[PDB]
Amino acid sequence: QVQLVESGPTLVKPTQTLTLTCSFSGFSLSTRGVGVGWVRQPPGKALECLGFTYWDGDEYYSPSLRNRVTISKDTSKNQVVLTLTNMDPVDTATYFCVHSDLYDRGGYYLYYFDYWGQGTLVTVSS
Amino acid sequence: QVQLVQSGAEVKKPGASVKVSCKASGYSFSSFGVSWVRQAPGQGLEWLGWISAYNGNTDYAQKVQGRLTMTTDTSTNTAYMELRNLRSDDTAVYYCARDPPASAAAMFDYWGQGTLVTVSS
Amino acid sequence: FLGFLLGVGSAIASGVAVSKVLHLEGEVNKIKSALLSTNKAVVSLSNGVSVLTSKVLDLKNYIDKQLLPIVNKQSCSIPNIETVIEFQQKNNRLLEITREFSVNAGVTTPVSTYMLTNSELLSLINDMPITNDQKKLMSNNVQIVRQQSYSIMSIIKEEVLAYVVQLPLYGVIDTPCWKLHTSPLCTTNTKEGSNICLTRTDRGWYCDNAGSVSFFPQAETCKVQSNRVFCDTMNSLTLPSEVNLCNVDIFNPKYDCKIMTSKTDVSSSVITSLGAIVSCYGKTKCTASNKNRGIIKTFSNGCDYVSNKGVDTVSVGNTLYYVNKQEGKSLYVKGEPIINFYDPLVFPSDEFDASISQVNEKINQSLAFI
Amino acid sequence: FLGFLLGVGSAIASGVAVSKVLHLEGEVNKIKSALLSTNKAVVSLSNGVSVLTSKVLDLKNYIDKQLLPIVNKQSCSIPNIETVIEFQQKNNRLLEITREFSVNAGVTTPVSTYMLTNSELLSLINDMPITNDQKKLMSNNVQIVRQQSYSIMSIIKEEVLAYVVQLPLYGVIDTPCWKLHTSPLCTTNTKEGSNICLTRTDRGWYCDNAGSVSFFPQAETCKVQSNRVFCDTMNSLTLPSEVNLCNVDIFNPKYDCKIMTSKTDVSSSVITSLGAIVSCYGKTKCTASNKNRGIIKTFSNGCDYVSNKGVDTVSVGNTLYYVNKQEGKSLYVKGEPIINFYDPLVFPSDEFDASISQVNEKINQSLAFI
Amino acid sequence: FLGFLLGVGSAIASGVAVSKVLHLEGEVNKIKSALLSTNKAVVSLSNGVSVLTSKVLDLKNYIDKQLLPIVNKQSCSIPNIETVIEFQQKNNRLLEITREFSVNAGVTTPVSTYMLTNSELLSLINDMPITNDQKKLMSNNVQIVRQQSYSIMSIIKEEVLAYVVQLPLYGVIDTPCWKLHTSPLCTTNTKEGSNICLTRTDRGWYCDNAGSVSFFPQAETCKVQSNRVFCDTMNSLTLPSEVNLCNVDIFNPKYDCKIMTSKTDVSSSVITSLGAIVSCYGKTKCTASNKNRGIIKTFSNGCDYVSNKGVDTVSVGNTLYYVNKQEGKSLYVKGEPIINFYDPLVFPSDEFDASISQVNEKINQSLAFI
Amino acid sequence: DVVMTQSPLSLPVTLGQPASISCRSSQSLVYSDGDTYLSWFQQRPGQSPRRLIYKVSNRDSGVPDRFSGSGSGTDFTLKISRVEAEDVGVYYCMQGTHWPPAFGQGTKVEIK
Amino acid sequence: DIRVTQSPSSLSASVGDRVTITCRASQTIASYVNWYQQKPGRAPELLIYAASILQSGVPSRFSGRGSGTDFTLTINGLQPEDFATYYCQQSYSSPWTFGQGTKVEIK
Amino acid sequence: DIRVTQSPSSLSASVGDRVTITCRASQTIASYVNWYQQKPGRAPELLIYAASILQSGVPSRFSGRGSGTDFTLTINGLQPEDFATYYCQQSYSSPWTFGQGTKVEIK
Amino acid sequence: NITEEFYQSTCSAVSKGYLSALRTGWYTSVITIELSNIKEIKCNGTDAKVKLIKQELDKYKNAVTELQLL
Amino acid sequence: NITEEFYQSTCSAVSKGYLSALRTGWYTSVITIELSNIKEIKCNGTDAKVKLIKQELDKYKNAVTELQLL
Amino acid sequence: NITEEFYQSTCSAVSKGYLSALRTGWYTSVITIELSNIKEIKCNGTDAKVKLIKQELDKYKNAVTELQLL
Repeated sequence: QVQLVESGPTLVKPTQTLTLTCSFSGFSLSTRGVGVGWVRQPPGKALECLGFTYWDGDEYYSPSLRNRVTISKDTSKNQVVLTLTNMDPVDTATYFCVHSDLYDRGGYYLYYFDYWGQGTLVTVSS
Repeated sequence: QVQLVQSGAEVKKPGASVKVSCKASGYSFSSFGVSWVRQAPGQGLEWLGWISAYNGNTDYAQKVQGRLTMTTDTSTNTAYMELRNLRSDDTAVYYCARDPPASAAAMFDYWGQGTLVTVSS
Repeated sequence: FLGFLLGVGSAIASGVAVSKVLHLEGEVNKIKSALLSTNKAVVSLSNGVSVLTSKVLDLKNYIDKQLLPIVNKQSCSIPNIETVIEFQQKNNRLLEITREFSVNAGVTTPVSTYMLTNSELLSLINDMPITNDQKKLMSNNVQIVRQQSYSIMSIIKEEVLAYVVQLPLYGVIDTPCWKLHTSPLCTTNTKEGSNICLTRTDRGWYCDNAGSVSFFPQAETCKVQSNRVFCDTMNSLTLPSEVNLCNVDIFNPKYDCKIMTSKTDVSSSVITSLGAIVSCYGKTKCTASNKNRGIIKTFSNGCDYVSNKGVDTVSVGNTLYYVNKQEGKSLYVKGEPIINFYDPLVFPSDEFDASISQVNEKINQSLAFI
Repeated sequence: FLGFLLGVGSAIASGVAVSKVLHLEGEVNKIKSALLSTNKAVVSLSNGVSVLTSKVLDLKNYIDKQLLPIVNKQSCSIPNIETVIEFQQKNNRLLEITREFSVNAGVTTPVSTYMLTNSELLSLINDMPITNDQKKLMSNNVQIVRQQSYSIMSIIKEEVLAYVVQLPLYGVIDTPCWKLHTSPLCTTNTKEGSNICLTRTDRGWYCDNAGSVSFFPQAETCKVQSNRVFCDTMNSLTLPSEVNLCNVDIFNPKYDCKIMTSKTDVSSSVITSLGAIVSCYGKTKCTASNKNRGIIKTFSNGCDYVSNKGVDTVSVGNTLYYVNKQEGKSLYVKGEPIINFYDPLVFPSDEFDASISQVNEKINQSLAFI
Repeated sequence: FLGFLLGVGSAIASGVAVSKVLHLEGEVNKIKSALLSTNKAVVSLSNGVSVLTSKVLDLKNYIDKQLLPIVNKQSCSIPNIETVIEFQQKNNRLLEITREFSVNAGVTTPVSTYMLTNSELLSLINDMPITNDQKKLMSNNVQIVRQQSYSIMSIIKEEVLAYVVQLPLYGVIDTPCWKLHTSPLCTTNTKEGSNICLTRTDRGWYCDNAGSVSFFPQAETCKVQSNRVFCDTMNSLTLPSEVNLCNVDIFNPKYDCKIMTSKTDVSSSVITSLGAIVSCYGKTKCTASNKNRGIIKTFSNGCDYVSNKGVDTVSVGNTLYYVNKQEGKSLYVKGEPIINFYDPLVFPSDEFDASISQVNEKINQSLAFI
Repeated sequence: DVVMTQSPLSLPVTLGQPASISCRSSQSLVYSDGDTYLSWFQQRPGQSPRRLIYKVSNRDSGVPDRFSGSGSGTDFTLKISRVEAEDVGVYYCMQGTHWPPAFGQGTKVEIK
Repeated sequence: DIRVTQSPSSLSASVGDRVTITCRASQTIASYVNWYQQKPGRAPELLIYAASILQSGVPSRFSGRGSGTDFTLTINGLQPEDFATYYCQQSYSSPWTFGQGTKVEIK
Repeated sequence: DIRVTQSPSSLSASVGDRVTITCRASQTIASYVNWYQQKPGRAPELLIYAASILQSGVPSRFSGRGSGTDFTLTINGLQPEDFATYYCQQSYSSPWTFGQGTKVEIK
Repeated sequence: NITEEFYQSTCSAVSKGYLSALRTGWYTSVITIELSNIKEIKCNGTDAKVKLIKQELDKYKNAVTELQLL
Repeated sequence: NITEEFYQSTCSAVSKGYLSALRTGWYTSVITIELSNIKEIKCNGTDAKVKLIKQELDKYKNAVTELQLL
Repeated sequence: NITEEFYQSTCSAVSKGYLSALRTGWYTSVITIELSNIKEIKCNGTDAKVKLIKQELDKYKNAVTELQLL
């Protein structure tokens, strides 16, 4: 079965660099359609995507912060690495590792978010 | 020479179900079909149902419909006929007669030696 | 436009392959022996193929029963006129069969009623060893089965005439299909000769097939009955599923969408399934109208679309196109046309079959030359 | 050659639009009620269209009067053979109608005699609400009316069979027309691979329409009976009146004449209406001859034209073309061929659809690169 | 692919030329005078042509002998039903003649049985002033004679109905012929968009003719009956005998072989006469199989060929092609594909009709620009 | 559906004499593809049946030439030229033209 | 960017009622909308796969419809566990933006 | 280069026998093979035009067959004057190489 | 009278003097054929002309059924 | 006997061994059908066979008139 | 239900909602027509119906011979 567990620090001093490691099992990143990324949710606010790694090596980010968020993937080590620098108090959010699959048929190319990890809380505090 | 070797005699209780096998030898079974016919003692011969080993089409006599189901296993060159919910008057010998693989004129060229299925109290 | 990318497959290859086997010495005897007791039997030929053989007309029995006592004697008894007219009625089918074979040199398409009547076609199409859904599709749409079938003259010898009918097999059912229509997208500046145009060349049908998209570049060949699209995989391309991405982002990097370019800004209209695309350019006057209310819309220069609701005819210049009054919901997606993003001084307008990647790399090479 | 510039208009759109309306619930009752007292009446349908409806065959009356007393009884009275043969003649038209519909998948073209007889076609073609000149033209040339018409299956229910015939409407009469024929013009130097060619791609019919010129790029589609040119505006382009300037000055700045270029100097001939254009190149031997006098002319290398007077056949290489023996005056305009003005070192010979302006600007860009 | 290089010759030019002469006053009288004693005589017309003229049906004699005593009187004697059915049988040929002429507007092709029965066609074949070998070829293959023939309505006046049938003349017999099949040859690197392709555009039939090679670019038009290739020189090119050198050295300097280029590496198959060419590219799975043994071969990326021995079907992607089962020996010439010799950074992939010399000089010009 | 009546319910025979069996039909057996399909089978006591006549007046392979069929349309008759010890049994006529195929009453032949 | 906002922000309903959440896009898009239901203190779950097709593994009571600017999610047969926040996601063009969500509340 | 060598180098035969000289190429070529017969102290003479077609002006007894890798020359009805050396030439690609030849000998 | 002119400068020839008959629009007419409501024929006579009538009615009914399939 | 060769170097295959039947020229023959000079039928009988003859002659005359229109 | 969408950005429209009926393979069936072995007709009667039978048999034999030519 698909499993998606996040692990990393929960308290990080501001202006430094925060990193997250997502461990996954039951699926291969190189399988067609499979992609993994990150969706964060500030408390009392809406969700927002950060960036996605795809099976064929494509990569993009949200243009509002694309110069600040970078994700590297390691299929051999079965790990997904998320990096983000210049920690702002507004960045305090619950970061969810997310699995993705594409609706191939019917003429669509729709990347939905079917399996969601439990999510970890990161608090920017002094 | 082509012969149709059938199963042996069976004795069962009323209300149960039978399976009668009619093994075919000497020809490509997928190119033809088998029609089962009932022959009660002291009675004429009645056509029960046609099944083709080529396309799997089925046809049944109106008096027998619903209770009758045939399955053909061409990988073993043997065709089975299953009769569920036997009644008292179904004590008979069951003959298998070869037929064309499509809806066309009946042949009945080769006949099996028979299978005496008797149901008694 | 992409019809030149197909491979040249011989459609009658299976029928002529079966026909060649029947020419071999002894095969007609096997056909007669297998069909001796029944009207339909599967015959195993020398090639190892097993083909269902059916007998559709026996004029030998009619002649040998009724005409031999009459015309094969010296003192001919006078036949009744009913026998004469019955003989013409029975022999008319064979006369039309031979006439069609004479005109078409033994390969006829579509399969006419004389090649195979509809009752015999339905019986034979039910007798195929196929799934029940395929049989239902074939039985409900026998006319397209006729339109996609060939009848091949095979042999005439040993009192046996044989021709091999070649029915289609529809191996794909109920996968989603969509048709892509395309019109020239051009600039709208007032100067006559500065206009540049762009037309997607991948117009035609698309249908899902086993994790890939079967692209049919010739839309006119594919038949459409109501909601169902009857196509042929022989004249089709196989494409990756990234081909769907062209309809939402033509500049996507996963699949280069195919376009052609020119500078001939002609005012033309493309009648779609549920509307009309009109591309009015230059000094041409283009309008869409209702049959009762008169003119209801006037198109400005550029690419524009009108729904089939209310509109009954559309006029572009001196030619009038009628729109399809099919029921269905139509959507207009607002967006900036892609032709405005190109520099007119370096736009390559000499491509008959190109792609977005080819045009982009040619523009980059032209800028590198500068 | 410019057939790819047309817009894809559905010809049967009007007929299938009328057919779809007849499928709506209650419209068949209106068709039956309006034709209840007369053979021909205009009906008001749900869509708001008003279509003339006509009854061309009533087998129901024949059957219910003559055959029901015979076959709908237990003690059948023996019918005469005249009744049987009369049934065959009357029912034969419906048999051919159904056969054509089954073979053609519900849309037939051209309209055969069984779809509409010539007398009924003339009656319906006079009964249109159109001008008298249109009626005179359309009645005098009914064969091209048949070839430009469709018969669409619409409904069969409630003892009523209906199909919508779709006759053409000739909205333009007696404007002058002219056909442009083109042959490749090539250099004549002895070296095999240094030759360059130029062919005007705008060959086809032209006809005036309300201050513009309708260009028909597919000449084979347009029918010609005597002096009259029957064309279809649906597969035509609309062009400004400057298109006539190409025939007197191909280098005019008002309208860029369309040409294609290559380097394959092949010897070919184009049979015109009143002559023949022969373009003999390389080592090919080309001659024009009289059927009685033998060879009367030998063509040197280049583009040459031979009149219809005296000449009956023309031979170019191993291919023999027969010239049209239509009566008419032919004129030869002497002039320097335009291909000699181009520099062979910079001539762009890779265009399938270009113009004089495109070739000139490409030559200018190539000179700027140097 | 080279179908656009043909010259536009009017096929019906000879028939309409003979037809126009018959319209003149006095010519029909001369036709009646020449056939006054015999069924077939050569008539010298105003143009000076001498054409064999034949009479195939005389309904005038039948009517004037049998119908005039019956229907041309007040007290009509009751005719027998045999007379009525014989009238129908005799007049049916004219009814189908008029129906075909009305549908086709006086020019019908191919010549049907109603235009000319096979007995009359064979008689007219034997009565031509031609060599015995030509007569034997024409008589043994009358079907292609029908498909390469036109029937042109000429006159109906002075109780005479005349139409000019236009039979082919096969002036070339038993010269060797060969068909060139072509499939796209492309690179096989794993990157999707770096692939380049090359396809020889000169596919089609070739036949020797008087020291030159008649190249027929449209293979579908040429008919094939057994070992004989029936072609038309009207839609043919004349080429030097150096065209044979392309099939053993495509880089020869005597004749530049014609190719097209692109970057759309599509998986396609070309069913040849005795085998199949499969060009499997990208991630497509292509296999050749036996109808009994299942999959027997799997094709790697590139250009590959499979013989028809053992193989009965071939599958490329989702498209299935059947191979021809003709008997004959097939050869495989191993060699390095020519596409590997080109530099991918400078390969010109925008040509729809080019040659090896054009591609080489374009590569040289691109290297000179660097 | 169709029903056949096999008229000679009993067959008392003398050795060397011929015997005829007829079975009428309620409809014409001419199929649209024009052959009449009625077949005759022989069943030995305690043995499997075997086809003798496959179409009217047509003799099956391996069957001796003594058995011969006759008739057309709706009246069919099987004629045995000579009766022997190996001909004792019951005979069935069967029509293949219409669904369902039907069989006769199973008339028995007994040597006197 | 193509922003999506949901008009009903804090709608309240009881068991047995019908709830329709409307998500509106800034411009016309054909489908390419996803619906996620997030329980408090838990990760969200996919419910609507695309416009008018259900995701596998969720109760059949949920149903979707919508094309163009306005998309509506129809819930039939509300349960006490259905108290959660529903989000609509736009994906027709990058970047993928999420709506503010509908904080459904039970009476 | 496409090398051609002949397997029988010094075959011997008598009058009335059949002689078949086999010439094998390094790779597959279709026809484009020529056969020359060289008498001792005399110039060679062309006998075989291409595979299975004869040169005009030579005795009809000679016949050829073969395509692909192996080409064979069939000689029927040997004469005393036929004592000579036969050579195989390939012409499918430049340069044109000649085989080592078959020194036929008479008994 | 048709006149034709050849231009040596452009290797093209125009044939002028023709008159147009261009189709600009469509006229749609509904053509009706009334069909009989025969359900089934109950005749059982063996006369040859009755058989001919039955055959003609059978092919007529098959044609009607085939049009209904369309 | 047809022999086919495949060239891996150019991905093309030649099928050689055929014999030509190329049409080089045309032969034109004039076919004549003699038609009757019937002006009009004056028969007024009500017999069914006379009606059949009149119908066949009427479609014959319509065919002649249509060819005269052409 | 068929829905159609127009894209102004690419001047193209997709009509989706259709169901496929793609032909992937071929099924070959052998159809036989049994022909009579008539050699020649020896009747010499002058009756009109016998002449009609002879004419129809002659065109039937011509059709058989023509198929043999093919």
